[PDB]
Amino acid sequence: MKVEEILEKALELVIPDEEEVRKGREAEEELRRRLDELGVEYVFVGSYARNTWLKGSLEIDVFLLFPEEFSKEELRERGLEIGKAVLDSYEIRYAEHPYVHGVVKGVEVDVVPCYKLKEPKNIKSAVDRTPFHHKWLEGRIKGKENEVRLLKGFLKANGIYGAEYKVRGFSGYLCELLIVFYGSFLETVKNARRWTRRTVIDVAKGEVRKGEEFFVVDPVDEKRNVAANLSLDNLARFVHLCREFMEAPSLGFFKPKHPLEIEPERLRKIVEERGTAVFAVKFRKPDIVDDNLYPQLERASRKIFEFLERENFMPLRSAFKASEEFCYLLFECQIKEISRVFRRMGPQFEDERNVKKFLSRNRAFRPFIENGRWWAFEMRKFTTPEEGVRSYASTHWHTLGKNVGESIREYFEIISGEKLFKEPVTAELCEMMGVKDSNSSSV
RNA sequence: GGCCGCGGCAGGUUCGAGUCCUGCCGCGCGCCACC
Ligand SMILES: Nc1ncnc2c1ncn2[C@@H]1O[C@H](COP(=O)(O)CP(=O)(O)OP(=O)(O)O)[C@@H](O)[C@H]1O
Ligand SMILES: [Mg+2]
Repeated sequence: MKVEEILEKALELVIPDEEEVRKGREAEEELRRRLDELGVEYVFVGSYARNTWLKGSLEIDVFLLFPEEFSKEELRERGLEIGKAVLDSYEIRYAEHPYVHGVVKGVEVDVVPCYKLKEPKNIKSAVDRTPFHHKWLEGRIKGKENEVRLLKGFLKANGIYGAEYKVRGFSGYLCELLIVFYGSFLETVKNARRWTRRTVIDVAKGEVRKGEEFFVVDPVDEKRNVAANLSLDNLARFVHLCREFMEAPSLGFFKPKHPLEIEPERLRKIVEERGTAVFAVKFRKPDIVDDNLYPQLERASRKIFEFLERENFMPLRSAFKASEEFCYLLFECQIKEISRVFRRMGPQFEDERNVKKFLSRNRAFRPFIENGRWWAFEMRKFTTPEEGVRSYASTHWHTLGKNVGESIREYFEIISGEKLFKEPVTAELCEMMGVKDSNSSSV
């Protein structure tokens, strides 16, 4: 359990076994075979072309390079055409930039179209940097392949690996750049401890400077932030892990933790013990790609959260879950119930024109003077968070994100109490409430 | 699809809204995710 003895045992988890590598090379051999027959200009990129892919996470990426003059429509129609021709079984589901996800001799293959650029300054597609990424990295990353795998494994084990909106973490390319800049996994951990939200890491200049935000400058484009989608919270979650790790190294930092089945009874006691209002918004999952869904669940969850605050229900945290058929928006509030009366502010006693208008309004109770101005008692239209959210989600469905809001329009329901705990949201609830010992890394 | 802006224009809430909530339109090949 010394710092180096643990990195040894951890390499056994992040390094692909030779049986998997062989499967990769065989699929690569057949992939090159089919591509050459089509006479298309291509290149192998990604974690496979640099031998930095994690054990069990084998995926081959193949870029097809087309002329610059090609329309975005022409890039798509030709890219997919080649893709489908090369893959055994394929599947086309993307958010913006078209590509073909499929299989070849049993390995994951992605056939991505892009523009054959010279100098990637003002890229035309979103992925035009990826070939230049590989050209820059192949010569510098050599020998350090396992140092990347330790970092990728360290992050993946703590659920902050991936730049996708489902994660808002560290892209696989960002990890490689960090190894080139620090030299080893251990040197990234040591230094990361003293990162701040202002940290700038310009790899191309071998410099660390201060800035407006966290910013890892892309060697290929000095305007591009490689860590653009890394949330501030996930940045923090990473820094915290590094301080903990150096303070007390362990193999558990590389073991993937998984949720535990919590009894609906134990959960009922925890919420009762807290005396909070725990409820969820349930609706049909819109049939869209994850990268459109999660930004919208974030928005919807926030709009309702903000609503609960200004309505004085004092919300603690928000959360959401996406099962296969349904989406859930969870909320916890300190106020299970509020009074119906509240005090609305009136005008100062001086200017009677406004006061006369104010006191003319028919109210159930008599208004009063306080510290020099008039006040009135008025009634709330709802007295619980559940009743409030029912109203907001009903009327303001449209502001909760395009697809989520339209799905909430057609149907939603507020689930509370024991009926909630029987829903696929236990894991999310335990995280939200800070429930202890609802996780394990047992194999 | 989400996000950040420069503008706006109306509508709602209110004694009172450039200031809180909402809708619509313009313009930055604006940024990010899908590799
Ligand atoms: N969000 C992002 N930011 C910067 N570059 C990205 C990126 N997503 C993809 N890329 C580029 O596309 C290449 C491969 O992308 P992916 O296959 O999706 C992850 P990877 O690099 O293969 O690591 P991984 O297989 O361990 O997940 C990367 O080398 C990178 O150059
Ligand atoms: Mg890959």
